[PDB]
Amino acid sequence: ATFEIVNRCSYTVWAAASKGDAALDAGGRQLNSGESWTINVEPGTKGGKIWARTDCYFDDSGSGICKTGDCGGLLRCKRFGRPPTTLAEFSLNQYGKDYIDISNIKGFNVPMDFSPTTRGCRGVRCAADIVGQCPAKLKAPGGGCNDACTVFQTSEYCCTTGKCGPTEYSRFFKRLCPDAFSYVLDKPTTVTCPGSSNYRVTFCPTA
Repeated sequence: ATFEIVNRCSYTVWAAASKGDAALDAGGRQLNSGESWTINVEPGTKGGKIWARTDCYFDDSGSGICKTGDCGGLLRCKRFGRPPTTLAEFSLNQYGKDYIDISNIKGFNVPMDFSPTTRGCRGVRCAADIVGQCPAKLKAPGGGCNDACTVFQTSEYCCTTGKCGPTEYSRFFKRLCPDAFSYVLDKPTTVTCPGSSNYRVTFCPTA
């Protein structure tokens, strides 16, 4: 499947793509404002994620640090990134269907639209000013708005027992972005697309 990753933000981001134990395609790249990066994701990929990283510094070896979404100090990510990270999530060719969603379960750093470029399903978006409105206790100094599990490490926020409800913190994310997961057991906002669809992820879709 082809994913086109587009940075419409006015600032540089470092895109990342991983399935947790491996990079997808090159795994990461710098995207200046307006740049597009096309990657190929193998059919059948389960549990892939795409995210943006902000305020990164990398040397010529591809090693460094980012203030949001850092994946072990690498430009080319092999593992998932450190919160806060708005997440585009997908599992492809699962019994004939693709499944896509956006998630705030690991916080929010950059607004995003995640849409098919082929026919047969709708896209999803979280483009509200979550960072600007973020509750004081969830604000991340490096930038972004953390989720409550990352901050407080309780069974209720992390849903550790498999039983948990919405919270004051999850409802904040849900109020601003109803179409994104706000906690582990949120009513699913997953979109079902035809198997082998292609996609575009746009950072800062309105801004």
